[PDB]
Amino acid sequence: KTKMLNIKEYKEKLLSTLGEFLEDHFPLPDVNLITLHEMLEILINRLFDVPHDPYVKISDSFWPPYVELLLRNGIALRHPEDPTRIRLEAFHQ
Amino acid sequence: ASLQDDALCPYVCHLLYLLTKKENVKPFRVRKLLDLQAKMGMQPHLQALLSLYKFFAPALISVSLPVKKIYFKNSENLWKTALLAVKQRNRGSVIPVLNSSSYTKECGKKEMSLSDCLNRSGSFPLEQLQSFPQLLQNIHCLELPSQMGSVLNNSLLLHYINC
Amino acid sequence: SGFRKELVSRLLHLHFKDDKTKVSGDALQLMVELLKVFVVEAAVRGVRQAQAEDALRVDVDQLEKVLPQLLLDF
Amino acid sequence: MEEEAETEEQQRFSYQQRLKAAVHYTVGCLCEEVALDKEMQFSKQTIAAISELTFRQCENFAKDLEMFARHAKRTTINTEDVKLLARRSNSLLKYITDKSEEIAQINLERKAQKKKKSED
Amino acid sequence: RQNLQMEIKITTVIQHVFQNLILGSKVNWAEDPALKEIVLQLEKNVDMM
Amino acid sequence: RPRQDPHKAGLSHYVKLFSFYAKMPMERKALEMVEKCLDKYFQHLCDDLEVFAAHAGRKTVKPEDLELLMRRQGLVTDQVSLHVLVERHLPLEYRQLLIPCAYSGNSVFPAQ
Amino acid sequence: QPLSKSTRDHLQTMMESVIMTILSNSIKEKEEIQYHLNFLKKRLLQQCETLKVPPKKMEDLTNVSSLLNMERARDKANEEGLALLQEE
Amino acid sequence: MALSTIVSQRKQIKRKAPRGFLKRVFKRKKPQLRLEKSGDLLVHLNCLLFVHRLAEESRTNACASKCRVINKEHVLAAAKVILKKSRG
Repeated sequence: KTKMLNIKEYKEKLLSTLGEFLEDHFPLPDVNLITLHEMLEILINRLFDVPHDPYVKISDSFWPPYVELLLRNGIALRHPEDPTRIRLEAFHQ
Repeated sequence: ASLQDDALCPYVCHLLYLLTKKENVKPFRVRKLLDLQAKMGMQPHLQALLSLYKFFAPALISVSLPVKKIYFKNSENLWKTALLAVKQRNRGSVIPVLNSSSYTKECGKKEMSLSDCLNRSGSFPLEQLQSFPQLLQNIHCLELPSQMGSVLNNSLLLHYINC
Repeated sequence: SGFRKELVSRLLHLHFKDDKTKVSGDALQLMVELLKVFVVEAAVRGVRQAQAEDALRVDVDQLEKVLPQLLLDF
Repeated sequence: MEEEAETEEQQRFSYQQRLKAAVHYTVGCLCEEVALDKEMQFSKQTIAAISELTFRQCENFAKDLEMFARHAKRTTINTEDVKLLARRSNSLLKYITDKSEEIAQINLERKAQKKKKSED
Repeated sequence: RQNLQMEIKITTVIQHVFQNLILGSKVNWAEDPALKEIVLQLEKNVDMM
Repeated sequence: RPRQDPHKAGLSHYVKLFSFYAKMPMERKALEMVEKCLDKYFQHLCDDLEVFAAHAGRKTVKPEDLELLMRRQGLVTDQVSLHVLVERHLPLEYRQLLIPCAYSGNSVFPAQ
Repeated sequence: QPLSKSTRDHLQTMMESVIMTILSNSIKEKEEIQYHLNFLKKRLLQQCETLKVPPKKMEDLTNVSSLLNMERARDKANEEGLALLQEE
Repeated sequence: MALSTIVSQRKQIKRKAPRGFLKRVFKRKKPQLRLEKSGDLLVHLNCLLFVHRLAEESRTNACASKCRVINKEHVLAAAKVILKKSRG
């Protein structure tokens, strides 16, 4: 439990700081466009909920300059055959 | 991340050669290096870095390298003459080769051991053992070679097999 | 001996991506002989291949040999 | 809805054969018009092969003209757009533009006739 | 134990995602002390914790 | 005592890159006529760029003219865009100038 | 036993060809004529699929003519050769 | 290795593009034009895809003739198809 307590405490601090960082440096952009922080949550969940098929289809909500930001730094990858679908990098493996 | 830019690639490879430890090698970083190799081909400074990655994680990469040429060019740096002043201030096979224990240890494992989960003790890696004071502390727990004939010309392992 | 004016327009409107696309009469007129030249040119090439093969008549096999070169030219 | 959709698909399918039959009727006439001076006989399958080839070539032409017109911000295709498509063959380009000049001359003649009607 | 196998994996992913966002934003993290100490902790493994 | 034609300096870049993709030993006589192929491509490439620009009514050559050409070449299709092709074949430093990405307060460079 | 899939493949194909030919020469009354012809075609497909025939082997209809021509050529060559040998 | 035959390049040179060369060649042929600052890079991209096409087609011809060394008649045949395809 003590190992769990430290791990869970660490994750909450990490997640809380990440949310503050996005609000200060990437405000909501000026069909409705969702924010970058909302985009990240979609990709992360799909990676864990569906381990075998984590690909997500690009929609009009994702306005392209944000998509290039994730793709350039290595956080996201296009599907090798269909460039319409992107996934999240498997960091834990 | 600087490996992406072609201008700094040879120099970053030299820097990453020294800093690399076991914790740094991770599977996702292993895929990045292979991707860079497809785009640029057989770059000598990449071949050195890949070999260091194979040594730490042989279960991920397999490299056979031809034979030892100097991969990183030993060009005279701008501060080489000054280092001489700084150094003055500071001054003023029949037998098998040594290799870590065979990586079929663990191999297919359902889950980590309870002792490992609690971070209890462990073993001393063979590469770290290079001095007699280091042998004195860790005589009771050691990692044996893959092939036991390599102990023949290693003086520090003879002290272990003496008793 | 030529394609009908209405016939050509029917084919083009079938494959337009956007319905807002319209074809002017003079341009639609000029399209008519363009298809005719394409059909005429294909027949001539088949005759050339048949004469080289010295065949008594043009068949499918001779047509296929000169088929891909025509598409690249057009 | 589903029964209606397949009928519309059938109507779309049926509309193809009417164009196919008209094209095949026209192509067959041209092949015979090629036969007499070339004194060469064409197998019936060859005319069918040409008919399919000509039908598939209209798809490439249709998209390019729409693409070219959109480049110039023109919703309607003009004569200038068609001249672009013919540039792959220099010999064909010279031949096709001569007819365009001939059509322009005829249009000028038509305009001259209209002026004469206005005077009368 | 199965809870350990899942909380560790999630924390690892958040660590590396947060690292790359800081790099791509092109900001001077060393200037802010509050953000500075977060950066140093990202590389450290959660297993040792 | 070397003297090099500046025209041959440019072609030598693509000629070496040719031998990388071929993955076969290649005869020396094949080298120079590949150089003959390259200049012909450049000459015909520039001629085509005239008409597309001339058709639009502007003499200056803008990137969308290059997009229109490659679509006719078959390189660019509905699935594969212009941005996708840059990502696959070009280094990072060239990517920044071409493909726009927003960062640091929604600032986008280049503006799009 | 039912006949082979090739028979229906070939007969189907030749019926689309002949339907295309007969619609080529017709001007008016398109939809009704093509609907009736398609109904007749599909019903004939059903009838021929239901049909029963003693087993047999058939080669494709497209290539019978050429192979037949080479068979006559071989016929003539072998006949003249045998006649010459017999005379000797 | 003989001077006449060059072995395949194991390592590709740095992916840096000769930007200066492209500007002058475009300048001399059509002096009247002005090209946008980033137009040189896209032209370089267009040239890569051309050379990539040329290398693939030449290899097929050499393998078709059972030749282990790419020869001049193989690549000239490759040039005719690609050059027409490359113009649009």
